[PDB]
Amino acid sequence: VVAAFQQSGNSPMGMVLDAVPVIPPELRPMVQLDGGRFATSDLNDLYRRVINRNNRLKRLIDLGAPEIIVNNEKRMLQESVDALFDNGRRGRPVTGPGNRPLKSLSDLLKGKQGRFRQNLLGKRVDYSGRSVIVVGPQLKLHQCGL
Amino acid sequence: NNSVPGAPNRVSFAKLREPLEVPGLLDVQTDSFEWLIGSPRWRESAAERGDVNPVGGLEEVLYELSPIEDFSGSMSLSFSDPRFDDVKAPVDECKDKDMTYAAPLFVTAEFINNNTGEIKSQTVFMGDFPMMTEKGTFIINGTERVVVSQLVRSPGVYFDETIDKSTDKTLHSVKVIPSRGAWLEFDVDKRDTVGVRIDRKRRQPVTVLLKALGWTSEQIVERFGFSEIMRSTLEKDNTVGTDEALLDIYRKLRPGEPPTKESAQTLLENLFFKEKRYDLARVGRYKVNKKLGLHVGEPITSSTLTEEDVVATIEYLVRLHEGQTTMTVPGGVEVPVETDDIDHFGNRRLRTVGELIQNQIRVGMSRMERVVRERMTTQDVEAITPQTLINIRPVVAAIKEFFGTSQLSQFMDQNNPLSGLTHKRRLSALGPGGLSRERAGLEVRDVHPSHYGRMCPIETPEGPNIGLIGSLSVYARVNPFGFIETPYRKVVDGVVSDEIVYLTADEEDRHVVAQANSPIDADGRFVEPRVLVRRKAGEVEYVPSSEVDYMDVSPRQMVSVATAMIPFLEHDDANRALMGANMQRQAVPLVRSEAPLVGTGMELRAAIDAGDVVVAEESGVIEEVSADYITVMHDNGTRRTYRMRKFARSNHGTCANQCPIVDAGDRVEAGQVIADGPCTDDGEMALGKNLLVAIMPWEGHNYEDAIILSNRLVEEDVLTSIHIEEHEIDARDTKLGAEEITRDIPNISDEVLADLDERGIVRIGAEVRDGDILVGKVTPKGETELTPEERLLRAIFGEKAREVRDTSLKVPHGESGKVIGIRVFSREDEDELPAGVNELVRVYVAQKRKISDGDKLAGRHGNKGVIGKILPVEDMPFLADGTPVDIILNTHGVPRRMNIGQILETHLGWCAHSGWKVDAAKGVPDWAARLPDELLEAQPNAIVSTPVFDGAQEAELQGLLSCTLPNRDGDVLVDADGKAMLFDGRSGEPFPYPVTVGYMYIMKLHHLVDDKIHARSTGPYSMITQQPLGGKAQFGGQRFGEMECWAMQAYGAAYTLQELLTIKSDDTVGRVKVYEAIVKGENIPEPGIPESFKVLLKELQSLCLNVEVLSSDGAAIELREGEDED
Amino acid sequence: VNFFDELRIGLATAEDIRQWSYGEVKKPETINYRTLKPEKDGLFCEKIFGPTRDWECYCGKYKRVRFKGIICERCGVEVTRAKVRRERMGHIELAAPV
Amino acid sequence: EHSRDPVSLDMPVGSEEEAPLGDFIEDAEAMSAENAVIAELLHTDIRSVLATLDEREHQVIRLRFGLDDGQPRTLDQIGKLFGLSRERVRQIERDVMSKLRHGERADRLRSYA
Amino acid sequence: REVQIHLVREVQEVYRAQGVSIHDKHIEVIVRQMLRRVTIIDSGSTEFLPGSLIDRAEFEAENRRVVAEGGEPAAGRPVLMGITKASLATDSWLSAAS
Ligand SMILES: [Zn+2]
Repeated sequence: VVAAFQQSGNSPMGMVLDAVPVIPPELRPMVQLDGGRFATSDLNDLYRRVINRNNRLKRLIDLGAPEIIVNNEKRMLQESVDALFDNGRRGRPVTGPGNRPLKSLSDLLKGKQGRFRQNLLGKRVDYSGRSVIVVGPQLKLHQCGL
Repeated sequence: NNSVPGAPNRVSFAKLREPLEVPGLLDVQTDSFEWLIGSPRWRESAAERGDVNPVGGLEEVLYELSPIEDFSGSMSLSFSDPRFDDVKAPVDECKDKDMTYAAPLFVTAEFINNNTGEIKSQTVFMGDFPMMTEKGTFIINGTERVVVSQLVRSPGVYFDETIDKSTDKTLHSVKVIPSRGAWLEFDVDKRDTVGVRIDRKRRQPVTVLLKALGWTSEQIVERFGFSEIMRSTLEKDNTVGTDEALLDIYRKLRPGEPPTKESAQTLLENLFFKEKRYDLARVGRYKVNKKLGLHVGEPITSSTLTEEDVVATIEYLVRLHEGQTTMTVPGGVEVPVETDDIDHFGNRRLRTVGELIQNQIRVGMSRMERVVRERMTTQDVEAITPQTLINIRPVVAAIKEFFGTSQLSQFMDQNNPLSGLTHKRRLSALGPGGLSRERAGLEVRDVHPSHYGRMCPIETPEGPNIGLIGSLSVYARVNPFGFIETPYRKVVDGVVSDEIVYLTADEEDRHVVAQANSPIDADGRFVEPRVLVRRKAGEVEYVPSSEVDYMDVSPRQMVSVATAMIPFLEHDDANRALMGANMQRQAVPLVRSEAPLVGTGMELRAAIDAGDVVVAEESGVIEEVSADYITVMHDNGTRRTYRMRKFARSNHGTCANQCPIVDAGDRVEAGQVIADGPCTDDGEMALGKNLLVAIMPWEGHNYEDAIILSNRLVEEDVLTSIHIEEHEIDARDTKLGAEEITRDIPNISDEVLADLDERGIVRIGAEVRDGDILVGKVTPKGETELTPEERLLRAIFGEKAREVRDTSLKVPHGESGKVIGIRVFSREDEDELPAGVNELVRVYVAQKRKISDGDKLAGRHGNKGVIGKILPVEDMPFLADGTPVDIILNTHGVPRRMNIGQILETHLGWCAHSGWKVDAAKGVPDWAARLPDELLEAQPNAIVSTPVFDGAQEAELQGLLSCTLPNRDGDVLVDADGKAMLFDGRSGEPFPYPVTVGYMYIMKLHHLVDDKIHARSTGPYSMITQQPLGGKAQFGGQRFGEMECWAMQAYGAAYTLQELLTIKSDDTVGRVKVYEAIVKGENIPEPGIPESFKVLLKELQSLCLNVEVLSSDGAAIELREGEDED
Repeated sequence: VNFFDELRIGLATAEDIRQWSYGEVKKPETINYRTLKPEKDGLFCEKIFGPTRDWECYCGKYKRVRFKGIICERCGVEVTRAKVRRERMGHIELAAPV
Repeated sequence: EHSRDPVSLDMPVGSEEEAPLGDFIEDAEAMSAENAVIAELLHTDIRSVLATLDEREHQVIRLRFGLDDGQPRTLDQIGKLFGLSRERVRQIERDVMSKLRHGERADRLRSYA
Repeated sequence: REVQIHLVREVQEVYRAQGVSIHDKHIEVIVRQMLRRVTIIDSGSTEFLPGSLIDRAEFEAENRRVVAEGGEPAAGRPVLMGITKASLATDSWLSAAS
């Protein structure tokens, strides 16, 4: 590991973050499906927890709360970032309304339903169609009846 | 002997008299529910079965729960005596109005007030309980739902054992499985550290737990002095002492807690003696008592495990490990010592509708009593009344969830009456509380010698759910505990007896079971000295006729309902019969139904019990009959009218009709069939037609399982079917305004709106096609941005703003046909619509589908096929009398598949159609000695029956084929071998050799071509992935998986693969450019970068992983790019 | 064109994350409950990620494509293609390293 | 309706090949190529047609409506700005609509309706 | 060579016994990719750590070149892998992700 970093293409400072990025809204859309019911991807929920807890800490550190308060808040912030990048990696995963674990940021790449596995499954092409087949003996070897 | 009066007398080849009539086929479903609600009929039936104090389902769930305390004993609540009320509305009303067939449930709760002493009791509404219609289907939310029985491991003790490989020493392990609680695996190891593993915790020697139970060292030694391994383990244990033992148990079970003696005792009692935390149902207690022979005489009580059972278990384990064959626990009778198998149907119980609902009610009551306990311990005590205590939200929520989401509450498939009947008889194995697909090892999907008479081995889904789904046999019955019984008739002394006794798997092993086909003298004496028998464990071997103890009832005992109506099933293979059974449930009802010429006796009973046909309740004379209703005048002077539905859409689309068969002024006896539902003729199931089959390869048009059909079937509506589609749209109030269905739509010609009525919904009888407007719906867009130029145009013409959009219901692509009927639910008239909607109209459009290329046909023997060609009538080969064969089947698929039964069916079909006259002047020919005396002469178009496993023999068919009556011209067409000389339809010269001909019963499966046709030049795309998809507006693309990608790579086709993935699937700018290039003459441009990759890159960067697409010179390429076309 | 000789994946230093971002997300709000429009400087802010509808500006002063590639003073939302909403990113600047 | 808690897109729907509900959502919008051409044609056509009309009337349309600065001026308000009366605006609009429906103006603007 | 004979003979025996037939080169194209790796004991003058599997292309030629300059040769002997390990060792991270 030390040699791996010794090549020094990237410093070890990357292991600790000072600013997390947010994916564009389209990849986590907020659509209003037919019926007046709003639908959102779990990424929005996880980001809200991170942003809200961070803002509270910014307010709380300015106020001047005792040491225990700030320490607890930073613990909440670290936990929220932990859940964002991987939910269920540690501890009991954050659950949804039906006790369903939220699909964290790394859950888009892992498992059967991930970007890499989905690429294996194949992409749904256009200009196509399917139908039943029936033997036709009046065709030549290089023909097919549509 | 026809039980139903108005039966069509079909002479049958049966040679063995059946002593027991088929039981009510759907009683598996109805009896369970009758037990649940404590109906009077169930209690009356339980009186005969031999139960002194039977208790209903609800009467048990809310009786055991009561009384509920308040942790102090100063307040207690008890409820009992549950009673129902008359259903709110009949089934038909709840089906038309999209209501839920239910009845309100009232229970009598009483509050005691231990401190003061005064009591208060009154009835408490508990909710509208979904009741079960007479046919065993729940009408939930307007859709007939059927809950399939479930197979689950029986709670009890299973003395499992395993053999070590490295040591070659036997390791036994008993595994107590309760209904709810902990596991007590007493496994023995090669180390001899026989130990407990409570909750799969770290193994601890059993001596520790036994001492923690308080057993003294002297008592243990004296009792177990006959077990060497027990003594060695006792002398090898390290921890000793009851207080030390329980503390160790407390630490092991809940480590990190204060190790106090009182705490350990609470855990011990809470784990073994608490009647709520640890519990096994009455069935579990019965199994444990029978296995260990403890309290055998005592009736089932005190469900919770008792310590005397645990010590008996440890004695059983050690005694088995010694090798003893029998053991006797003191205070109980002796029982055999042997290993046990789960798959054995003695250990797999059946939880019918009553059990499933009861558990859901139990969970609901468990939640309710939690709330009432909290309220009781917190609410005021002076003026507390049960109404304010009892809550009904959790119970109603629980029951609704079960019928709305549970995997065991499935949409009753109503393809035909047989499909409905078989669905009720299903025995699902997967689902909540049962083994999943992945966890289901291959060992459980196999057949077991205990399935004989309890669960059909032939019928089961061919897909992945193979072996996890079965079906009750014809005669199978479910005992109150849940074990599936099966009738047998005992033999007192080598002589068969009339009276029967129902035996379960456990009682079968001890006794000896004969076989039905074994010959028996008229007086019951066994003619043979030895008879084939089924011994304890799947072993069959001859035995002396005196040793036999039980005999089957009929040879058809092992086959399900679907499999029981495949003639000559005794000649097919298991694979084909399995496909034959699973395709009779896919047939589609035709316009006009014809009873099969050759079919088993199960045809009639299956139709009567399926509920499709209406059967007269009491004898009477029909005063007036009409196409809509028939009224029967009873003998008591009371009138009754049988309203029968016409052209009503089933669940799966096929239509349902009930055309009366009786005539005015005709006497009808009670129980007779009055009208024929779908797939029925004169009251006997008829899923298809009779077609004159010729078995020969014809010009390759029937190559490799394809089929060739005469044009007679298309033009004479032989195989024409009706299908009903339902389209529905609703008007909901939006933020901008209220949506309204109206005849006026923006900028549409009057011709497109010609067929719309005044209300704005197409008028009945209007022929629609793919795209026409069914419902004129306009939605408001008033509070929407308006372009400055656009509202200027509005003012210029004075044109109405007309912001309202037009989301008007339209026929999805591929649908057509008349509009049989429309229903409109309006909140203005208080029709109980869902919250947020005002107008809800559903339009039914009916299309009459004929048979064309691509449709699937199939016989009863699993001989599938697809209509390769439909030749004109003159092209079909015709018999010497000008009759053209109506279908042709390839002969290369008959012997290889090994379903010779269909050939036999064809032969007997022709003999039944032509009619025969056995030569009787010189006496009965030797081959006809066994034929019933009334089967020696049959008229043309006669109907015959060959019951499964007992029917026409090979000698009999050969005899009949040589005795068929001549044609009206005076010539016999088919020769003695069943072959006939056909004339070629095209060439016109006779085929060189004779060919087989006869009538085979051909159904019409529901895998029609019209459903399976898709095409997509361009259509709607997704939102997150930007890939093709469309809901019948454009059919949607076809997946191009990885395996197809490998094929393209193997060819070396690099350009074609790039197009299939980049230009026409994801590359958005590519898709637009290519469609503009194709429409014009320009060459298709070069593809771009797939949207899938860019999404992957922009989502890999979000995890704080710097990803760069380097180029030559090690310089990053800025993937972001923007160019404005035009 | 389509020359991507190799592909490198490396740890993203905090400086890199700021470079990618087109702005900072500072509020947890997602969308207004009446106008159904992304809220200012929120998790869907049009200023940071991009305009919602093609060649709109969040104010109306630049609803026409005649003004393109122009950032508006009233709102600061670049008037450009709507699909740019699928590629632009923002960052949450934490007050305590994680 | 406000009390409703929004559904999650990641929830599988009907166990349809473990496909999240978000997969089936139809974009069915953002046809930038179509929007640009229509916007260019219609806006340019109306501007040119208004230019062919009386220039003061072109200003009236801009102010009466707000083609440039929004704020559609009412009959009285625009009369105040131009010094005219509230009743003159109706006739002015009547003249504009009549002119717009004759000549090459109709040939250009017959579409877009 | 002998292990190559064994693997081809064993696989081909399985298929022929079952009825089907496929030409050998379709199997040799696999065992080639299965067998192109050399295990090492001691580095001595090679940067890569001992016990690390290195393919002939990288090992044999580079080690010979290092011998030319003066570095002591590393000891390597043929090793055989599986169709899984052979891919994992040399596949790129894109491919190995799935
Ligand atoms: Zn602006």
